[PDB]
Formats: sequence, C-alpha cells, structure tokens
Amino acid sequence: ETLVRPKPELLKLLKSVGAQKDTYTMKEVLFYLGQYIMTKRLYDEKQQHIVYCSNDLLGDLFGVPSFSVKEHRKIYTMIYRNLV
Ligand SMILES: CCOc1cc2c(cc1OCC)[C@H](c1ccc(Cl)cc1)N(c1ccc(C)cc1OCc1nnn[nH]1)C(=O)C2
Ligand SMILES: CCOc1cc2c(cc1OCC)[C@H](c1ccc(Cl)cc1)N(c1ccc(C)cc1OCc1nnn[nH]1)C(=O)C2
Repeated sequence: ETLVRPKPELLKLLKSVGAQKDTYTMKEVLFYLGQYIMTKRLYDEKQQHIVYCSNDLLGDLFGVPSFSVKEHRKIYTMIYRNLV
C-alpha cells in the first residue's frame, strides 16, 4: 500500500510511458517500468529474462548494464536508489 516519491530522473521516465502522478505504489512503478522496457525493446528477442539497459536511461538509473527480471530483491534495490 506504500506510496513512494520517485527522484526527478525516474519520474521523467515514468511520465514518458504515460504516468501522470506524483507518488506511486511499488506495483504501479513496476508496471510502468515494464511498459518502458517493452516500448524501448530493452528485453532481448531470443534471450529469456534479461533486460539490456546499457544504452539507455534505465541503465543510468539502475547503475547496471543488464539484469534478470527474476531477481526481484535486486530490482527493488535498483528502484529504491531512485526514490526519495
Ligand atoms: C504488481 C506488478 O508487479 C510486477 C510487474 C512487472 C514486473 C514485475 C512485477 O513484480 C515483481 C517484482 C516486471 C518488471 C521487472 C523488472 C523491472 Cl525494472 C520492471 C518490471 N515486468 C517485466 C519486464 C520485462 C520482462 C522480460 C518481464 C517482466 O515481467 C514478467 C516477469 N517478472 N519476473 N519474471 N517474469 C513487467 O512487465 C511488469
Ligand atoms: C530483507 C531484504 O532481503 C534482501 C535484499 C537484497 C538481497 C538479499 C536479500 O535477502 C536474502 C539474503 C541481495 C543481497 C545479497 C547479498 C548482500 Cl551482501 C546484500 C544484498 N541484493 C542483491 C545485491 C547485489 C546483487 C548482484 C544481487 C542482489 O539480489 C539478487 C536477488 N536475490 N533475490 N532476488 N534478487 C539486493 O539488492 C537486496
């Protein structure tokens, strides 16, 4: 139920995929990031689970060049780095 306030860069990213809010549940953040990954085609066509964000704003925000979507605890850390 927790509402979080994204830092400026993550907030702009969320707004790029149609987010209209100031604060978000972690669920909404994950949905919007998933939409971002889909729209920017940061997932690989052939390779399961891996998101390639090295060329992308997302990579700048997360501080990694790639990650697996299976690693939920790591994903939470990467997002929380970008929350107030
Ligand atoms: C209540 C809503 O919850 C979630 C929604 C979404 C995800 C995880 C969630 O919750 C778990 C933390 C993840 C995802 C992973 C990491 C981030 Cl940086 C962003 C989004 N995703 C997603 C993105 C890419 C790929 C290849 C599979 C995905 O998703 C199936 C998948 N996820 N894990 N295995 N398969 C979404 O499109 C939305
Ligand atoms: C109550 C919160 O729980 C946890 C949170 C986190 C982790 C483990 C947890 O609990 C298990 C010990 C682990 C991690 C591993 C060891 C330590 Cl020395 C520090 C952090 N991690 C994490 C860090 C780096 C990498 C490359 C992957 C990670 O994570 C994979 C991963 N594991 N599960 N999903 N993704 C986190 O970013 C947060």
